Amino acid sequence: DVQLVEPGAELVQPGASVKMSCKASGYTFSSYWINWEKQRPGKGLEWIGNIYPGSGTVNYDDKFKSKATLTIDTSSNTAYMQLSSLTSEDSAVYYCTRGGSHAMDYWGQGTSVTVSSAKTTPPSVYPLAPGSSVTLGCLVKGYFPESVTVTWNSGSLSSSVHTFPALLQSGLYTMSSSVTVPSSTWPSQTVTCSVAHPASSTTVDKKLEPR
Amino acid sequence: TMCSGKFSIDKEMAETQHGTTVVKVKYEGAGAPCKVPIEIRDVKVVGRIISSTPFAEYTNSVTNIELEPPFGDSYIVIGVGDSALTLHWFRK
Amino acid sequence: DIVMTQSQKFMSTSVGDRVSITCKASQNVRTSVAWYQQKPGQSPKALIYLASNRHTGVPDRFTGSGSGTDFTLTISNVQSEDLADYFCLQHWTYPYTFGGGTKLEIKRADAAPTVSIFPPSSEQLTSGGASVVCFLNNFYPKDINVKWKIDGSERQNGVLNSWTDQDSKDSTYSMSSTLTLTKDEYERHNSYTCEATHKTSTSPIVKSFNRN
Repeated sequence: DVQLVEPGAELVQPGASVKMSCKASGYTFSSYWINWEKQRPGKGLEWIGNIYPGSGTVNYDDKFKSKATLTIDTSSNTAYMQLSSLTSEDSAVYYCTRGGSHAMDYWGQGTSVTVSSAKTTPPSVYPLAPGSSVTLGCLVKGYFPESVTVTWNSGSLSSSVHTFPALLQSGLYTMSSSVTVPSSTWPSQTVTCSVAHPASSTTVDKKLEPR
Repeated sequence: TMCSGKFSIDKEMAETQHGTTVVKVKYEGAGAPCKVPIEIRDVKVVGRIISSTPFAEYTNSVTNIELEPPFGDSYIVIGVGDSALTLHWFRK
Repeated sequence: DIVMTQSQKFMSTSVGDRVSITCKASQNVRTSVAWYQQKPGQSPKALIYLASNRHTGVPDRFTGSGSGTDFTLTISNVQSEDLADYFCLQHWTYPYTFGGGTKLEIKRADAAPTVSIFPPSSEQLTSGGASVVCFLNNFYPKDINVKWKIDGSERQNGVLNSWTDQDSKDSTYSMSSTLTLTKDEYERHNSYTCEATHKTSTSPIVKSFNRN
């Protein structure tokens, strides 16, 4: 079972450099090429270049020649990409993939790189309780960078949950998460949203209380 | 017009992800820009050149030469005369 | 460099119907063309390798065809899960180039939104701010209008709207509308209204509240 583990997200300063990893497992690593792609939001995919574990053979797309450095650690079955002298053009989702003469087959989860000199801010978590079914919510306001996760009743409450895309207000993110529970289960049962912000190392649990 | 000088190896023959080979050659002769003389011999193979008719754009210039070498033992000849570069390749 | 031209930017198809996502190569790439499926907020999944060959664990609904410059991905018997971004890639020569992408929407029976208004929490009011949230949940089509009213008078300043991607299961959309105003401004008004306008009704669905 092929698995390319990529760190979820990375916050980088403008002008600084980043090193991201792609941890392969589940196959003979030293016998397949590794690929790296770039994905800017709402935009298409771009091929950065490729590496060969069993030779150290590198191919770069000229567009990325001065920017990307593709190294490999066979002892840790990890592939690496170092992006240098960062600019806002570099804020994108970076993918790693296995290669063959069939090309990309198994893609990793992608690192969402964010280029900004801005300070990491933990969010304010506000419960949304109203004044057949009862919709409740939580308001994850003013946090940097992305992302946050909103968990309802330790994850038991799902498939009734809508998680809304984060919007910007004066350089800080704001997002909302909805939940829909049958009118009988609230306030009779405890409904809690567990907001997690890995960057700030926070986790805020808020109890949805009536009135 | 054909190049008539020394072509040295910049980066050696290497198999690509897409099952082809690439050579990076430095041109040390004159008459550049000029067509790079490329021969694929067996143990003379035709149309196994993937690259768009390679040229040495200026003296000291490096050129990527993509080939589809035949299976097994092959020989690539880069250039002409006793300064020609014969390269032995093996394809599995 | 080779340019993969995936002209079809958006495509809507009802479950069970057939869709043909085209891709055009700038030059003869032979059959070195792969197709990928990218479901919202997920990694791309390999569907077709070498123009016509289906991968392991890919339904027989997915079909690849063509050679040279014209390549097509065909999804017969469209499913609710098929909701993704589809893209071609050439691996004929370096650099490997990708198609523009084709966002596939799944057509379904019109669903009315489920509107819910929420006043600012006492926690937010203590920090000097006031956000009034509105959830317009599970609707079809994606096209909807959200209007805010403060004591009868319309408001657009301070309003932020966010749409979710189409649902993998029910094929509906959801939207959050947030009016952000000062504690002071909020405390200077009583009736907060939110008017959802969707094709499902002639009368816009109106959810409101009064500070008293």
